[PDB]
Amino acid sequence: DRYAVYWNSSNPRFQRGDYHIDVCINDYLDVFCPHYEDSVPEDKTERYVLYMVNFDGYSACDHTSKGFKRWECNRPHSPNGPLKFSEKFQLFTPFSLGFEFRPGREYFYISSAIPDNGRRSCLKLKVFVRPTNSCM
Amino acid sequence: PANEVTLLDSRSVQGELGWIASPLEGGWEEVSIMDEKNTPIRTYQVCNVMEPSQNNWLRTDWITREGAQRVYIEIKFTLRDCNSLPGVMGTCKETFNLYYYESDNDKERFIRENQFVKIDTIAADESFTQVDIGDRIMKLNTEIRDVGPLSKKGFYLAFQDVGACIALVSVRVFYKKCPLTVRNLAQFPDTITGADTSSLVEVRGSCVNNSEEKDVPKMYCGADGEWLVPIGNCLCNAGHEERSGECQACKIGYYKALSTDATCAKCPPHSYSVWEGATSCTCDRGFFRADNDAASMPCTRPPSAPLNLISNVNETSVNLEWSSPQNTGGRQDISYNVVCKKCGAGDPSKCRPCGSGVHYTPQQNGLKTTKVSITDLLAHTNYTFEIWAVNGVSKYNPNPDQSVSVTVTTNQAAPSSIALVQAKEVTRYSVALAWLEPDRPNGVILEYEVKYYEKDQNERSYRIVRTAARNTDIKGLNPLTSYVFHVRARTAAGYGDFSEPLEVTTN
Repeated sequence: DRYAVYWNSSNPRFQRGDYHIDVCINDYLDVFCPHYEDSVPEDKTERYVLYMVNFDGYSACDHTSKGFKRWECNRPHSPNGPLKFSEKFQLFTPFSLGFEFRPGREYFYISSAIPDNGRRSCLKLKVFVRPTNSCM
Repeated sequence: PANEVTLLDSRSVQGELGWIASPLEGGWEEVSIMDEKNTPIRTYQVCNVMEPSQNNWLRTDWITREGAQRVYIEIKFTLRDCNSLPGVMGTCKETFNLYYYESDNDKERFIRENQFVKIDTIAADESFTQVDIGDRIMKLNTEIRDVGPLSKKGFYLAFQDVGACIALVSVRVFYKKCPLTVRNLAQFPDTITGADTSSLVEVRGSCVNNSEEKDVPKMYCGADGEWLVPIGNCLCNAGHEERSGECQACKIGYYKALSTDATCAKCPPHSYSVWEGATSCTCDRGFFRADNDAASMPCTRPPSAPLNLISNVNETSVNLEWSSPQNTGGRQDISYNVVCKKCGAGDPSKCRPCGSGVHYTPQQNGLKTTKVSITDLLAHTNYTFEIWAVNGVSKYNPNPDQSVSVTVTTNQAAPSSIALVQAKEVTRYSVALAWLEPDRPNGVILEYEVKYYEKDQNERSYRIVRTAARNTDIKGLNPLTSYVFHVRARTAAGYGDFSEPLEVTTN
């Protein structure tokens, strides 16, 4: 039911590039920011700003006039382990800005480094919502 | 952002809110969406409009009162119109219930679903999102609800969904406060509001360290979070001015002796400037001020000795005469002290003071009259009297450097009448005069007096000139008029006698 994704370059799934997840209606997605110990001098530390882009933004790694700002991995030294961000794959959202999800469609996510990549290659995640026939 | 102190906030939370939801699955969800600019918030959403029967609970963490009476809750929420969404009417709702429970236990494991106290069923006022299908626009509805009075240590908050599609954006938990203000020279501290919106708190604030409470200072703490019109005024202490709302010290060259509404007055004439925050401007060397004298008065000088002295002797008594002193200094209170020395008898300076009971008819010492009389004296003895000019400040000031004195003898007779008088130069405007010293002086001759009165005419005013020399003249006299003159000898002994009536007619 719940899907856990650790957002870091050290992860073997992200290194492939073709990292995709098959999700159903009313399912959850948990994104974990890269957590580092106090001994780290914050130089090797990774910090990313997440964006929800389209198919054009997925291949070109651009978020300007193509996507919207989602979450930010600003402080790596969080008290209760890594920073957790929740995303529900609901059909209808009660919140005014809250993102809706449709069955049998693809949704894309990208991340840009704060210090940087230089528009060469970005850490990307492909999200596909399975139709009503596939989900029970 | 406001002056109100916050207790619980969705923005201020360290990482996750961590709120207990009953049921856990299919209930309230911690779906977090970022708000502009760079602000992470924990958003609680629920949309179970389809299912027939709906019951939902969302309990907040421990909220401490921190000495508060009434707490104001501000909830930011997004809704969905039941007609705009497909489904049966009634299953979907547009209202949600709010609950609160008072507790003393810090970390409570579980709070009963029945023990909660309902506040109000909240709906989105004024407008609510449907939401519009064409374009997506954020809501601007924020609902406020008050809760009080509170008795226990703290409280817990809950939310109830009756089948609505609701998204709780931000939950602001604050309590209304009166600011720390210094009005009417008195300090007033930060105070909590009353148990009700009608309630007011009487705040009696203490005055500044360099001030004294003339009237009891008090104010009223309004429920809105603002101070009311002051009752009672405070005035700054002596040597401190009532400027800038806080007690300030008097500048270098300024003073304040009494706690009055007036500012620090400048140092009076001839007064030395003291340091910052002076009670009274100190008197510089050579100038002083009396203990019973006012602080506003300038520094006064001691008096000079009276310049002229006239002495007259009797068989057993003596009379002394003197005029006003040259320099008063400033003070009007001038008295005269008569001191007996008895140094006249004998040539050396070393002498014995007047130990015997010397009686005085006007006053012994501190005489306000310009004339003194000594009733008793010893015959054949040489005495010396010192007329001391005493001021009201002369005691506080150093003893006067000099005092005009005269050496006189009791037994010695007054000088006799002058033998002859002769006019040396007679003109139409001026008449010169020359005379001999009396046959029997009985002491050293000090002064000569000449009388001037009209003859063969009406009794005029007899003019008397004072000359130490035996030769004198007159300026401004009418021609062809007869005048009579009299020369009188004056010594330390006393009053002499009139001379030969010399009839001299103008040329």
